[PDB]
Amino acid sequence: RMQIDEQPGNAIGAAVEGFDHATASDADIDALKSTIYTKKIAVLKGQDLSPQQFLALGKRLGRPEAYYEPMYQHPEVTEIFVSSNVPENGKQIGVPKTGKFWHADYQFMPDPFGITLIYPQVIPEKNRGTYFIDMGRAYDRLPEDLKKEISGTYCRHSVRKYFKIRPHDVYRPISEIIEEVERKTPAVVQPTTFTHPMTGETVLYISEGFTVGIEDQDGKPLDEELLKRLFDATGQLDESFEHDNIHLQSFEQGDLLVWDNRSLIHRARHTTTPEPTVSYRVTVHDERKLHDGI
Amino acid sequence: RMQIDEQPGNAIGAAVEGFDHATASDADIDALKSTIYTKKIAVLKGQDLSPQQFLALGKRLGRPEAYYEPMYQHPEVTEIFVSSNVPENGKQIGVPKTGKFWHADYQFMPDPFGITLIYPQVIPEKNRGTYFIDMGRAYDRLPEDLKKEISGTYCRHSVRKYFKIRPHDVYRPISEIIEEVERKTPAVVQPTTFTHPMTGETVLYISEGFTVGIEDQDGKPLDEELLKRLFDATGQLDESFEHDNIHLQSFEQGDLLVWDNRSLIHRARHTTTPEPTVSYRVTVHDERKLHDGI
Ligand SMILES: C[C@H](CC(=O)O)N[C@H](O)C(=O)O
Ligand SMILES: C[C@H](CC(=O)O)N[C@H](O)C(=O)O
Ligand SMILES: [Fe+2]
Ligand SMILES: [Fe+2]
Repeated sequence: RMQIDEQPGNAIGAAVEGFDHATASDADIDALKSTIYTKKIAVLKGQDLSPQQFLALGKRLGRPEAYYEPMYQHPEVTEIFVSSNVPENGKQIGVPKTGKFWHADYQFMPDPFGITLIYPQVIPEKNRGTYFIDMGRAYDRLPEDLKKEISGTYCRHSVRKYFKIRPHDVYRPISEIIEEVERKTPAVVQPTTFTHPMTGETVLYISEGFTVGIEDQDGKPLDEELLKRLFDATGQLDESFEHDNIHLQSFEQGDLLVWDNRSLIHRARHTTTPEPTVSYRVTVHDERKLHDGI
Repeated sequence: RMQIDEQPGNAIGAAVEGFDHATASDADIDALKSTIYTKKIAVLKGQDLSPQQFLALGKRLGRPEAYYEPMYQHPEVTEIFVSSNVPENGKQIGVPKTGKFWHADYQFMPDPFGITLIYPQVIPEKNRGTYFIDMGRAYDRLPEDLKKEISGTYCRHSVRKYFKIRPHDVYRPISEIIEEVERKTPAVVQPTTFTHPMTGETVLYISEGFTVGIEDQDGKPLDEELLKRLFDATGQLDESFEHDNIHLQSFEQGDLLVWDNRSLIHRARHTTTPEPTVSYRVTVHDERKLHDGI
């Protein structure tokens, strides 16, 4: 039966032993969620699930949403997003090498979900794991002059930099794809900071991957140097990943990571050698919107 | 033996009967070239050539250059550019539906060639042919206030709007392809008008497909409205193709079109129904650069 072992103090993370999604109680689920919101990353140990079972687990936490671009979808379970460089029967399943940039999931969408679940299937032996930054904690550690500068500002977020070419795009003019991206997923505006609706923390909601501009309360665009200074101060421009804000989360076979997609940004690791790597993802809406202004 | 029948007066075009590239004399070649430079489009009749023979024909006119992106190249004759929606043994040969925008060939490159050759292989029965505008004649017919406005200006030309996605681009982030385009083929600058080095005509060297900006002699960028007014006045924004400058060039099996790639812009026709369409192209440098300032 479910036992949660939280990292001590303000250290990030929690290990969850004995969890079985099909027989966990309501109270088990609420406590797991409480751990996600407070410790940001919960690592479920010893999970051996089929794709259908992984979805059922995610459904225990909230309402799953399928990724809007179908080439990412698992062929049997639409709601599973697949990152994979391992062909199955010669077919490309999902998309290779996803998320190799700092971001929060669906940050470029009007209605981001609160919880992301990763179930690694094939794990590389070398550059293994995912980097994370707690942007609530990163906000708190900002120089107080930077905190005042971004007071009352809004940021615009867009998928335009990392949108991946799809198979049916081959031979099409590049400008036609760029236009389609801007039509289907126009840039969305959020307050630069917001109150986490479960914990009350102030979250700095920006990422190098998706945040493309910042403006003041009157709508006046601000020099993008302000964004670059915020990326720099929070650790997102440190290509050595030694910055104090950066947490490297590793995992072993059977681990399943569940994390706070409001508070955290993350980034896949780049591998210097070609290794098989397959991960399944489910993304779920919980009982509140991203912040209570949505 | 070669007989050239020129359209009368200032009407565009010439029919060339009895031409065989392997036994044509030097004088035949010089006269064909003279017809290209003065009548802009020469239609060689009754040509039945293999890919190797088509290249040899082009070599009679000048130095062929292979297209810089290899996916366009014929699998046996590298110097042949292939536009095709007809698979050969299940393989895509060349690129489907090329050139569906106003342009001059290689206008986005530092050193454009003077002569383009098209050898249609599979010809649609419906929307057949290629549109052309003589930009020397289009310059002459400009309102004289527009002629003064563009005096001494330079234009920048770029492939960035119609660069076609390549097979190995699938699953790559769109921004990485955009960056590669700007690195390999940065925008090139030309005088807005130049003197045709064979005929002495003044050519207005712009196209809706490739011309992305205009600036004065001091390098000061000008409102892009000036380019839009030049496109409008020369017939490039008329989506009905009824404008006085536009010439529709049709062809039948065995026709081979050779044209003045300094003076002319052109545009493939859009088909409303899916029909097989295959064309081979060779592009050749003649005895002068695009203009004598290169
Ligand atoms: C662009 C990214 C996919 C990718 O990196 O290929 N989407 C995010 O994963 C998301 O859920 O917001
Ligand atoms: C972009 C275009 C190819 C295409 O339309 O796919 N290149 C031109 O044909 C040229 O030779 O300048
Ligand atoms: Fe992600
Ligand atoms: Fe062309």
